[PDB]
Amino acid sequence: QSIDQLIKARGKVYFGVATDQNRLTTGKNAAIIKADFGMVWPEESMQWDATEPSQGNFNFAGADYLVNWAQQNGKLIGGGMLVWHNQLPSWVSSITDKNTLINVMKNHITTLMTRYKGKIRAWDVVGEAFNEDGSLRQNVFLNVIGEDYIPIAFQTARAADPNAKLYIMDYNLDSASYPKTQAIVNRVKQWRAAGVPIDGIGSQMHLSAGQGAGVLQALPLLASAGTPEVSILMLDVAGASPTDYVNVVNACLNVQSCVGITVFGVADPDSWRASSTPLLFDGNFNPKPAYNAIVQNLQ
Ligand SMILES: O=[N+]([O-])c1ccc2nn[nH]c2c1
Repeated sequence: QSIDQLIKARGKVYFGVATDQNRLTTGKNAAIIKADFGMVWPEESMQWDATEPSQGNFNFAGADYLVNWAQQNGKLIGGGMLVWHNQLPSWVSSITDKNTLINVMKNHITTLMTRYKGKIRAWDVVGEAFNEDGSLRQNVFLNVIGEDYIPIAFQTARAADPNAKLYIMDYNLDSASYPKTQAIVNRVKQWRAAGVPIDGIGSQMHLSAGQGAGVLQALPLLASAGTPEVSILMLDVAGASPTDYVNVVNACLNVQSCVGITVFGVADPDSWRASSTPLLFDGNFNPKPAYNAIVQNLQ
């Protein structure tokens, strides 16, 4: 049974998965995604280094493959990450003046988003912008541009494709008592009051065993920022306990603005922490207890 179809039957938009050309051409990834997931995200093919390895010199080989594959197979598409400190070429991080970095950032956002205008459900515009204590992370954008990089990024994104849901996302937002969770909510409320078009908060959810329960109160906290949507992204869970996965699903079901859940890959061996068996399919591409528990929970 398809957890995407089942979550849609509960009124959500999708159950999604991160993938890319290199996954889709091998193993059983394509077959599983066709059957069981309703949205795909590019693991790497829309990151900054993949799409703009030198200034103004873009490439969309991997991104085009995924977008066209999704269209061929009736899947929704998310894109990202437009602005964050990971997967950032040295030519960007070496910029030390505000206006150059603004222009480079705007050009990057606009070029990526306009290529697939109208076809992308959501873009992760800004990622991992917060420190653990809730202050803003001093990535190159914050240090060189200042706080206005986040307003600028979202306003540029809205102009490039007004149909796309624009997301800020971060990790370690899995407890309502954690300062980072409280800080992103306070800052997003104030940014939206300032007119920044932040449509969504995405929770980049890398759980250790037992942390699913905390999401029950963390996700409603994130939703109190007043964004139209929240989502769970890059989900994986050390040990893949049915309990942890079911708690995460229940949290999204309980939050009316939660549109869906994306897991960070199909099969355990391909995970960045494969040996913690943190995904929903095992090394034989067979559904794991956690998958079956999600099915039963959604039925
Ligand atoms: O949710 N995701 O699995 C996911 C994967 C890659 C991304 N790059 N930007 N945002 C992303 C989300």
